[PDB]
Amino acid sequence: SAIPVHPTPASVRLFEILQGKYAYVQGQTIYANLRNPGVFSRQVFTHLFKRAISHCTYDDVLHDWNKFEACIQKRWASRFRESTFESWSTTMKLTVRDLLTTNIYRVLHSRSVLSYERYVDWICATGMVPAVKKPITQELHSKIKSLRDHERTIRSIGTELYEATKEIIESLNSTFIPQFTEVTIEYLPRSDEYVAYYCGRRIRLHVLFPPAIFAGTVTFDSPVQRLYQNIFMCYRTLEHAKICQLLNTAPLKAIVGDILTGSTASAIEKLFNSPSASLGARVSGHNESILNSFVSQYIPPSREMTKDLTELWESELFNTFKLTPVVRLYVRYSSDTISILLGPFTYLVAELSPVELVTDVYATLGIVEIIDELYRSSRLAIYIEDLGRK
Amino acid sequence: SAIPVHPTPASVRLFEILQGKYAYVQGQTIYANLRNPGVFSRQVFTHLFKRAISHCTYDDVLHDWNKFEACIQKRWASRFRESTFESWSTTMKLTVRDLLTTNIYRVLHSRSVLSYERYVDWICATGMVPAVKKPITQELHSKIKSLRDHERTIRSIGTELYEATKEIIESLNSTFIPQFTEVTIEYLPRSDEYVAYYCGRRIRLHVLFPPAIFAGTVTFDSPVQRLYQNIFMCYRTLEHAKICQLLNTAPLKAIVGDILTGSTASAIEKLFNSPSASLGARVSGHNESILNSFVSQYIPPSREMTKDLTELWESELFNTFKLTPVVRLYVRYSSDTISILLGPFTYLVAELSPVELVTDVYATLGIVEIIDELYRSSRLAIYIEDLGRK
Amino acid sequence: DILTGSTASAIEKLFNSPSASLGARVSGHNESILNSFVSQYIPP
Repeated sequence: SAIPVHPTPASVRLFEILQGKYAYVQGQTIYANLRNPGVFSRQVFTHLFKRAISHCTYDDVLHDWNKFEACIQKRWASRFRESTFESWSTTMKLTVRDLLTTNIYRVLHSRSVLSYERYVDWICATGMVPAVKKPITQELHSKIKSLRDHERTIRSIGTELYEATKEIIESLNSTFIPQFTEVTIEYLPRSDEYVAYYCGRRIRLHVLFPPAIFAGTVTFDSPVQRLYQNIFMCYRTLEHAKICQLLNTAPLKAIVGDILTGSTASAIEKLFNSPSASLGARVSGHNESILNSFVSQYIPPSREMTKDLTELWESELFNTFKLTPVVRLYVRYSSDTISILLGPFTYLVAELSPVELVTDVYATLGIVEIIDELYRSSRLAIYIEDLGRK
Repeated sequence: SAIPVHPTPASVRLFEILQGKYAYVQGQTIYANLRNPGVFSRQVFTHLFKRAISHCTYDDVLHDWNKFEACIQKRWASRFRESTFESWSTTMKLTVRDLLTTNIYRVLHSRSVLSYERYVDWICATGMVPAVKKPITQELHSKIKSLRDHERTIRSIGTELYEATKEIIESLNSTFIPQFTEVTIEYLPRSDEYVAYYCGRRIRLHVLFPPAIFAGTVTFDSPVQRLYQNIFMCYRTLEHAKICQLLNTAPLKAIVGDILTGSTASAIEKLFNSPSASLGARVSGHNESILNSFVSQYIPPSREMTKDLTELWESELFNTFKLTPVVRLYVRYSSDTISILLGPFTYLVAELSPVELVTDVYATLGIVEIIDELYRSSRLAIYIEDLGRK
Repeated sequence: DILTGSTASAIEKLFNSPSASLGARVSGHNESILNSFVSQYIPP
């Protein structure tokens, strides 16, 4: 009256292939390229930054420029203004850049419970994602006070940033994805749905590509499910090649009825006497007689299979996710893989309603130009140019 | 008096070939490139956006520019206007861009019942499409209220967007395409038509390429139906190659009448004694005698077949759908595949009467320039230029 | 069970099947063979 899905041997083997146990080949090492936390943290960095600079207005900047110019002029005529302005501008830019990033980094690289890497291992090789709601403890609640630790245009930004970082913490520390064991998924024929059990308790479960069930089996809609059949035809011949090599090693055959770095004169006297120096085969049912016999060596070709799997992996992962190589030197996210892999994670699993998705160009640049670009098209930037041209 | 079509073994095998069970080759991994949801969601994004900006008029923009310029001038002579205008313009552009996309994305990436991917699996390998009408529940009806949660030119856009997103939701959540099982298709000779049964009930069924029936069989008009004959001639020789390799493995033959990572000195002593070290063949009807005998090894060529299927797949899918590669690096939709695969889905299956089809250029660009282009040729854009040149 | 198998039972199964030899008989119950040959030809 209920058929099991996840704790099945086929599924666990499908999971172990991802760790690398059966036939690891030079093509599979692209999987660890869309698995880095990476891009995710490049998205958060953009929401906190933006928000902050969105607070300044046309009043405080005007008043502060008034005060600063007044002070410098009080210190000690068509060139004076143009000479003093280009210092104030750069000073403001660098003070903002020094204020924000050192606080953002601590929030990024600290400990968290929600792990992006345990999300991809569920999409590939299964198709569906379990989740668990967790209560926010006070041991992280006390960290908010530690997080709490003349120009007004800086005085506001601090508070808005303090408030923006408030919600993201309580959101990042409230969902837990049990990695591989102790989670059970099951199918119910009557009123057909899918259920999930975590240490004897019903929890959430999101389905993205329903596995077809033809009353005998289960088959997922997963990039690994398709390659499951070639990988084993390769791993079962790597194991036969070796059986063929360990039999064509005796120097002479018949039909009957301390070494790597050694002394090279004792090694030989040792090997010439071992029982690994001949081979004796007997074929007789105690009454039969042999009528002919032959000999030859055959060694299956095991070095071309592993040259095919490389292209197979590279193509099956370049198509299904739309990764674009640059020239091969560097492989990176493209505006399509962003959507497919971060839609159902930002808006569906995590309750990160205000966060957008990251632009395709902000996903492969360095930070030095990301800071510049974000500072360029922000409301603070366009007021200073208005101030410059009187 | 009625001949069955779908639950037939031939058909189910034709369906399983698409999942990858018989001979998966490097060419087949183009099929998963026209199967992504992808382009479909790039179409919706264009109808909601456009509609919204279509609402503004020549009145509100004029009055709001009046108010804004009045305020800024009240703050504190041929350069003043030209200096203040280029700030208002960009401010309006970015506020619109920040308003619309964050609401569109939530509607796009949320849950829905109508699945584009279960449409292609019906076109290819069968030719016809079943469908089921579903009632719109109230659990999504309550989500419309959650969806409900100074310049007038923003105040209108919000309402028109709220109304545009209204109909698309109730349209997207009202059609269900049963994937593979529990749907039965049948042919009636008298008054010849095609009928569909879903858990004991007649439903819709759309035919796009009628299968020819020559009174013995059924044959669909499907790209997989043609390749059905080569795929099996290949998969039935991959299985014979292996039978030939597992017989040419004994080191010596006659005619009668813990290993991969081991100790390399115990492995040998184990293998030299196993019954896998010889081969004994007997050919005698208890009274016959052998008159001659020979020996040789033949291993069928199984590495060139799978080099032919690759080109066969690539061509059979490049021609039948008109996909254009860019240089191979990237494969993408072309103005012809758009028509052939999204006509009968937007206007025939789904009742999406107002939606157009997507332009061939808006289907391979990123979002950063799509937003720009859509904002360029819209009625709002052409009023601001009119305002600029007095 | 052959393509993805145990490679130690597959062999013990194949070595005993009747697909391991070939026996040809050419005699009209009274004829005798005078010579014989062997070769493989695979059409292009």
